[PDB]
Amino acid sequence: AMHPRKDWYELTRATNWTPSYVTEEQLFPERMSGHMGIPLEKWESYDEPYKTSYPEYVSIQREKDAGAYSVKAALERAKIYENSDPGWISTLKSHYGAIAVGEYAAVTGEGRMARFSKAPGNRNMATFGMMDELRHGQLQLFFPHEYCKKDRQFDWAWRAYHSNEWAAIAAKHFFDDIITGRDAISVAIMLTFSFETGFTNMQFLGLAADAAEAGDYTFANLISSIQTDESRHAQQGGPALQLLIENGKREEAQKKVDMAIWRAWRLFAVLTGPVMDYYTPLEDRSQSFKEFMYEWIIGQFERSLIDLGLDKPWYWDLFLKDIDELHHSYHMGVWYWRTTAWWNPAAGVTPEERDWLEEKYPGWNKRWGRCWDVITENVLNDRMDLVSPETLPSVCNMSQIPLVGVPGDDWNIEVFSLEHNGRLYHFGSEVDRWVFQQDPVQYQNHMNIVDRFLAGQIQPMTLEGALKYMGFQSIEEMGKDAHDFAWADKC
Amino acid sequence: FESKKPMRTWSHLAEMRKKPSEYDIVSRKLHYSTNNPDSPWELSPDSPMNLWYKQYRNASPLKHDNWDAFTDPDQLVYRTYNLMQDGQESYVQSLFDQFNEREHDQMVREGWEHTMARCYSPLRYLFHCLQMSSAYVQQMAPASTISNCCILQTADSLRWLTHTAYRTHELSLTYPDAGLGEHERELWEKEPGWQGLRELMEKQLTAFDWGEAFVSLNLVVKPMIVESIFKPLQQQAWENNDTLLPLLIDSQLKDAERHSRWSKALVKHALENPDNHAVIEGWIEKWRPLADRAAEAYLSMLSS
Amino acid sequence: SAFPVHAAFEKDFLVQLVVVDLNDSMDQVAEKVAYHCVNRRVAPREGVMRVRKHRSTELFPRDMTIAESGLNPTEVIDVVFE
Ligand SMILES: [Ca+2]
Ligand SMILES: [Ca+2]
Ligand SMILES: [Ca+2]
Ligand SMILES: [Ca+2]
Ligand SMILES: [Ca+2]
Ligand SMILES: [Ca+2]
Ligand SMILES: [Fe+3]
Ligand SMILES: [Fe+3]
Repeated sequence: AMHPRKDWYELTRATNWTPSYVTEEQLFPERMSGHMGIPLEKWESYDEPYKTSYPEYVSIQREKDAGAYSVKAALERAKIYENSDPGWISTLKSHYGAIAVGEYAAVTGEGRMARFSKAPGNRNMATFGMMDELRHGQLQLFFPHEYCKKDRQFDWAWRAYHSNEWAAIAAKHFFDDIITGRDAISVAIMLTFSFETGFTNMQFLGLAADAAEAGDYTFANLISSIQTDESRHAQQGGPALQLLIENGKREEAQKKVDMAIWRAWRLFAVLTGPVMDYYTPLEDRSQSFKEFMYEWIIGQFERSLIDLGLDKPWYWDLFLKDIDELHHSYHMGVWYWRTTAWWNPAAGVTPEERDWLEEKYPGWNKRWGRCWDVITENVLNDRMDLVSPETLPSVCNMSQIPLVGVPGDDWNIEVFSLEHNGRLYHFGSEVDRWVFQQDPVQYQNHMNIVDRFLAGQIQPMTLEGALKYMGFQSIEEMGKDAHDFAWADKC
Repeated sequence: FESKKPMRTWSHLAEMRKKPSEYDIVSRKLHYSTNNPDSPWELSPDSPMNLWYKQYRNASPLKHDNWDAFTDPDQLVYRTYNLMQDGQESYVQSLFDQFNEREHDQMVREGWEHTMARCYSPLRYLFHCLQMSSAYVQQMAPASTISNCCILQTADSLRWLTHTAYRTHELSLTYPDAGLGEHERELWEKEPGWQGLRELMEKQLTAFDWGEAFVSLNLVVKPMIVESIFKPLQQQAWENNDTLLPLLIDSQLKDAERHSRWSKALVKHALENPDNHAVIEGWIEKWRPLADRAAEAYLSMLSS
Repeated sequence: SAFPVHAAFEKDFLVQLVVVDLNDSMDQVAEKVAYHCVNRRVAPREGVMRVRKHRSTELFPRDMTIAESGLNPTEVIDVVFE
C-alpha cells in the first residue's frame, strides 16, 4: 500500500535549520533573499495553500506534454498560417515574441526563491516553478518554430529578447524589474502575486478561447495546457504577503504590490489591449479590453487584496481611468510606427469597427477617431508618405513605451517629469514617476531608446539607423498594416 | 534593408543547421542577460542585481568566449526528462507499494531503525542543501544549456528529499519509538557525524562565484556523496537485511551519475581555454579537504 | 545649435522628439513640430500656432527664440492654437 500525501508531506518542507559555520545573514543575504530582517524562525510560518509532490509532478506533466504534442502533430495539416485571419497571425507573432524567452527568464525568478527564500515551502514550490517555467519557455519556442519557414517575423519568437527593438526593451525592463532583478521575496510578491495571479492566469484563459474562436486548436490547446500549470507556482506571493503583514511589514508589502500591478498594467495595455479591440476580427469579439479588465482583472485584485488585509493601491482611480483611454493611444502608437514592430498591426478602423469602439467606449470617435479620420483620408488619396513617421515618439523612462494622451476634442496629455541627480527624466504617468522614486538605484542610469538616440548610440541618427539598431535584418521583418490597407475600402 | 527569404530555423542556428534538434530549438542561446556586459539586466547598469551578475558571473576567473556552446551530453529537454523520470519514479513508487505489502520494514535486522533515524532521515537536510545549491548554479550560469542541466538537477535533488521524507514517515509507523520524523533537525544541527556535512554545505552555499559554485557542488561535494554516503548506506542496508534502501539508492545513483556526466562535459568545454585547468584544479584543491572531513565524520557515525 | 525638445501638438495622441535650432523663434518651432503632426494625425487649421512649456498657462511670445526662452534641451513643450 501507499501512504496518502497528507501524512508525510510536512517532512518535504521541514528543511530550515540554524546555521552555525556561517551566519544567517551570510546564508540568506538581504539583497538576494529580501527577508526584511525577519528571522528564519518566523518564515517557518509560511503557509502556501496548494500541495505538489515530485512523483505526482512528473507523472501529470508527462501526460500534459504528450497531449499538447499529439494535438500539434494531429493538426499539422490545418494550414493555420495560410487560412487564419491576419489579425490572428499578428496575435501569434506578438505573443510569441513578447512571451517565449520571458517564460524562460521566469525560471530565474523561480530559482532566486528556490535558493534565497527563508520559507521552506516557498523553496520547494519554486523548484516546481523553475520546472514549470522551463516547460513554458520550451513549448513556446518549439511550437512557433514550424512557422520560421513561412515568415521571418516568427524568428522573433527567439530573437525579440536578444534585440533592442522598442517593445522588447519594454518587456525586458518590466521582466528584469519584477522577475530577474530583485530579491526572492520581491519576486514572490511582484511576479507570482501581482503578475501571474493578477494578470497572466486570466489572460491565458482568454487567449486560449480566442485561439479556438480563430480555429487554431493547436494554439488553443497549448495555451490551456500552460495555464493549468500556473496556480502551482503563482500561489507563492499571497503567503509571503501574509507573513510580511503579520511581521510588521505591511507598508513595504503594499508598496511592492502597488509598483508591480502598475508596471504590469502598462505593458498589458500595449501588448494585449490592441489585440482585443483591433486585431481580433469584429464578429469574433467576445468583449472589449475594458470589459475583460472588469470581468477578469479588477474585482479579482480588489478581493484578493482585501483577503490579505491589504488596500487598493493609492492610484486605483487613475488605473480605472487608464482602462478607458491608454490602450487606444498605445494601439495608435504601435500602428503608426508599425515598421518598428516585429508583427503586422491591424488598424481596426472600418466603419463597422468604429461603431463597436463607440458602443464599448462612448466618445471614441471624438477622440481617437479624429486622428484615424486624418489617417484614413491619407490612405484613400494614396498619400502614403503621411502614414509613416519621420521622427521618434517620446518614451517613458519607466515603461519604455511612448508618452501618450487623449487626442481629438477632449485633448489632454500629461508628462510627469523629474530632475534627479542632474538628469531630466520623463514619465507617462504620476505612478511611473512614483515607481522610479521608490527605488532610484534600480532605474537611474538606464537609458531609454530615445535617450540612446540623442546620446549618439544609434548611427545614423535617423529612422533607418533606429531600425538597424532595433535588430531588423530584412524588409519583410518590419511591421506593415495587417490587412494591407484593405480596411480603407470600407471607407 | 534588403529582401531575404524565410529561414528554416532560428536565425542563430540557420547558418549551421537545416533542421536542428528539439534540444537546440528549445535550449540554445536563451540567456539574453549575457548580451550586454555592463548591463546584464535591462535596468540601470549599477542596479544591485546587475552588480551581482557582473561580479559573480561576468567576472568569474573561470572563462570561455563561448559558454553558449556547451551541450548537455544527454541533450535533455523538459519533455524528455519527465518521460525518463516518470519511468524511474513510477518504478520507485512501485517499490514502496510492493515492499510495504510484503511488510519489508518488519524484516530488517535488530537496531536498523535506530541507524536509519540517525544516518538516513536527516539526509533530507543534505538533499535540500543540494537543491538550493543547484538552484544557485542555475540562476548564475553563463549559458541556458548549462542552467537547464542545473534546473533538472535541482528537481532531482527535490526528488531525493521527497523519497527520504516518504520513507522517514513510512518507517516511523513500524518503528514509532525511534524518533523518526521528529529528531532530524537536532541531528543535522548537533550530531558530530553530521557536522562535517553541515559545515561543508553552509560554506558551499555561500561561494557565490558561478564557477566556484559549479566546481564545489558538482566536482567535489556531489561525488563525495556518491562514494561516502550513498554507496556505504547500500552496504550497511545489505548487512541489515534492508533490501528496499539499496534499490532506492540505485535509482538515486542513476540521477547522480547523470549529474556527473553533464558536469564532466562542462569541464571538457571549459578546458578549451587552457587557463581554466589551474582555476578548476585550484577550486578542487580548496574544497576537497572539507569534503573528505565531511565524509569521514559521516562514515564513522554510520557504522558506530 | 541643434536643440532637442519633446513636443505635444494640440489634438494629437502623443509627445514626439523634435529637433529644433537654438536660435529658432517660437513661430519656427511650431512649424517644425506641426510638420510631424498636421495632416498626419491632426486636421489642419488656419490661425497662428503658439508654443508654451508643457502644462503651462503662459504662452511664449511668437518672436522669442528658444535661446531667449529659458528652455533647456529635452524639456517638454506644447504647440496650440489661439
Ligand atoms: Ca545562453
Ligand atoms: Ca521483525
Ligand atoms: Ca514513544
Ligand atoms: Ca510524524
Ligand atoms: Ca517537533
Ligand atoms: Ca537659454
Ligand atoms: Fe509560465
Ligand atoms: Fe508562471
